[PDB]
Amino acid sequence: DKISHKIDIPDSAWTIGIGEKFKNAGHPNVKYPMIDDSYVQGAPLGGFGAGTIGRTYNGGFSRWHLEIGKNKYTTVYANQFSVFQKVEGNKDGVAQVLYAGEPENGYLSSWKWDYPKESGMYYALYPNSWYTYTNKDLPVQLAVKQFSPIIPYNYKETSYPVAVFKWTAYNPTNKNVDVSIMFTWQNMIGFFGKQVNVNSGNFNKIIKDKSKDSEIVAAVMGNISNDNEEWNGEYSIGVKKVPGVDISYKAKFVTTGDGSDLWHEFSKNGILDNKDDETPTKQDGIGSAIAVNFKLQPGQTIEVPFALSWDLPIMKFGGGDKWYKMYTKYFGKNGKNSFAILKEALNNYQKWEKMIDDWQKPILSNKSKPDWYKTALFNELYYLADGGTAWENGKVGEKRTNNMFGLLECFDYNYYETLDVRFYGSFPLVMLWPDIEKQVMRQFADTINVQDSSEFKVGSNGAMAVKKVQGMIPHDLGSSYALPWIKINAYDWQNPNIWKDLNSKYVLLVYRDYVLTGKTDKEFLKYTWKSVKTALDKLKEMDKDNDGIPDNEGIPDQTYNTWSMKGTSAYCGSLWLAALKAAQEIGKVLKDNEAYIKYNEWYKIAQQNFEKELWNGEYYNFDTESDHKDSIMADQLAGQWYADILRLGDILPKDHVQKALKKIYEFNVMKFENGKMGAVNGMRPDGIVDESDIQAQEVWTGVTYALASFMKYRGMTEEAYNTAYGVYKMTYDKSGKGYWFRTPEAWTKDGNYRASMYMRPLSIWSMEV
Ligand SMILES: O=[N+]([O-])c1ccc(O[C@@H]2O[C@H](CO)[C@@H](O)[C@H](O)[C@H]2F)c([N+](=O)[O-])c1
Ligand SMILES: O=[N+]([O-])c1ccc(O[C@@H]2O[C@H](CO)[C@@H](O)[C@H](O)[C@H]2F)c([N+](=O)[O-])c1
Ligand SMILES: [Ca+2]
Repeated sequence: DKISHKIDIPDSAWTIGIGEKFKNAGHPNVKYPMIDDSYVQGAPLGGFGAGTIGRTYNGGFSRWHLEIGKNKYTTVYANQFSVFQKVEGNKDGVAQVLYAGEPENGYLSSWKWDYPKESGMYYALYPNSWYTYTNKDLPVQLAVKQFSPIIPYNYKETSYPVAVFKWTAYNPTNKNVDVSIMFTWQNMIGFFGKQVNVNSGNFNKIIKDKSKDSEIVAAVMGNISNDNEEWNGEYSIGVKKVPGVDISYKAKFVTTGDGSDLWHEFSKNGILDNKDDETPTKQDGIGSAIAVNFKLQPGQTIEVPFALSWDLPIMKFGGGDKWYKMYTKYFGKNGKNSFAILKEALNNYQKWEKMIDDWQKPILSNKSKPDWYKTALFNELYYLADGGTAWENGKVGEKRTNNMFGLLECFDYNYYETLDVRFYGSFPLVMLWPDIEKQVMRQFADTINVQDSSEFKVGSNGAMAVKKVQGMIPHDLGSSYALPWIKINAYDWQNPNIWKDLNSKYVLLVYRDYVLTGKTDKEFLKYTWKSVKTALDKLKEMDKDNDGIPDNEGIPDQTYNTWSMKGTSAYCGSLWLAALKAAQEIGKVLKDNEAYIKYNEWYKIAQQNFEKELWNGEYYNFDTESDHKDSIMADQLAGQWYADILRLGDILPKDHVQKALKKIYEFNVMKFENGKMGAVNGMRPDGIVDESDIQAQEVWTGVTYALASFMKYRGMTEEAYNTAYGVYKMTYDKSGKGYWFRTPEAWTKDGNYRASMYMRPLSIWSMEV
């Protein structure tokens, strides 16, 4: 490896060998069908709300999130980079697709597949990833840096459906070598959203944009239809000329054939035919190719940028609604703008690289933090783009000031903005994209007094319930299978209108968003204040026994949706206490004296009773009425965790909080698989895991990262990082279970998982507060 020195990969990048087999991989541990796309994954490309594309460490474009809200894992084999090399003096060169695999059927059989093992590495530090190619049959060593411009405090480039591929080529040998790099791409119009004739009308055109000191050559892969539908739009690939390189292209090769129309050209001398052909296809799949060819002298380096864009302006959800995607604000809505997007990327990628470096640098440069922590911190952010992210710029045929936003819980449970989970998962948004965060919270505020008396069948018990009760915060803002932002509470397995954590978490999120954006946004507090008061007042009505605390009902009525709490729980009770303290503080800011007094009174009573009912001398009991009420819950003091972040002070005594956290580390971490796998949710006082429900026996990745942040704030530095390390290890390390770029909600002691690609572990960003 002589190419790594010519590029700048951070030491904290996650690494794996190209073509590496992973032996230890985990699988779903539930009885029902669950997504398992394997460990062959990578950092995604694509902006927020753009649709994303997962290019794996093997080189394939395989995890397709272009249909917003859907996860489709299939390798589109025509989508590749390939290389040709010929040493000056040899009669023949060699050509190789840079993919560690081959197609399953006979399409593209002419291409040179099966990039060999032990011949290159993949690196990732989201939003960047890299591949290096160090192959005994490729005298010129190559690397590529690939990324999309995901930039904190930037709502423009961050939305773009674009990727850059910045290639570096170096000749360490003593002979001249002719080199070509070729990008192939299938015209994927009709890959989704088209019910018949999936390739019909697809056609490819070549754009040559020549001006002074700029030449861009691109293929635009579109359809003859000017219809405005979810399926229609354009893909583009292309390259920017640099000194010493020539560009060639092929506008149309058949992807549903043996590929030799293209490959006979590329494998000869790495130069394509420059054949334009705008003939639309009927049944055949078609694709385009863009190549560069150059001669490298001994010791010479060259850099050349390629790019990929996709202009698919309309997202459709299963309930029938069609919306424009965010990026259309910047490029238009007609679906004929892929070249414009590509050109912007090819002309500005160096600036974008520096913007990414500028935001990553303060963390990367902090030599007090271990590299493993940085690996997880940055790479967990993959989910902000890969979580079915929806970000609208108008309903098709409808303009508003704001752009509604939603992130999925996960794909197995297809619910946008599950608030009980976003309590943990939304940290990166408040810290790095606060205008999105505040928009989402205003969406929730607007739902508070919505009443929908239509009934639904509650899946767990068969009872009928009102869809949405006035004064109750919704569990979620809909499903991609139905009507995001329009039909809320798509979750129907239980009734969200009786949950005991939604209303408190809502208030805590509101106050969090004020505090972590500088305690200056009074307008945000004003917008949300009525909903905050309503939320707390409604929750107070669920106190059955007049102890001042809402009662859990002995069935699941909070985020641990199969683990029943009864009476006063540490979890919901502590959240309630913190939410009351937050509302007091908002009351002071807004000069609402009567609210301040009321919530102060409720707080003092509830605090006294919480302590009496639950403090046992060592920790806070799980609850007051369950069979295993004395279990040690990892998340028992979630309200105090948020109170620390919100600078609300001690809601419980410092000594008792310290004792409880030490107990949790000693038991839930250190007595669970030697503290190498995170914090198990429930442990009995005898040091055996609580077996009352599956969720008690699970480590929740997002709960564990949040607990690590709580320990860190309380000065338990070693315990904090040791706790978080188990989650990092399981996700990323060779000794783990292979969950990189698909961090699950949970695993059990065997390492097997539930719900890959999960919102909650974004909570690792609470460790940066
Ligand atoms: O000059 N050539 O080497 C060559 C070879 C195959 C060619 O055509 C190829 O034929 C294969 C066998 O029917 C099909 O599977 C491919 O789809 C087609 F590209 C072409 N061509 O039509 O461009 C040229
Ligand atoms: O998920 N959301 O973004 C969202 C927002 C407002 C929503 O609700 C809307 O709220 C407005 C302001 O409170 C009211 O004027 C409308 O009557 C109501 F439809 C809903 N919803 O009714 O399901 C959902
Ligand atoms: Ca009570």
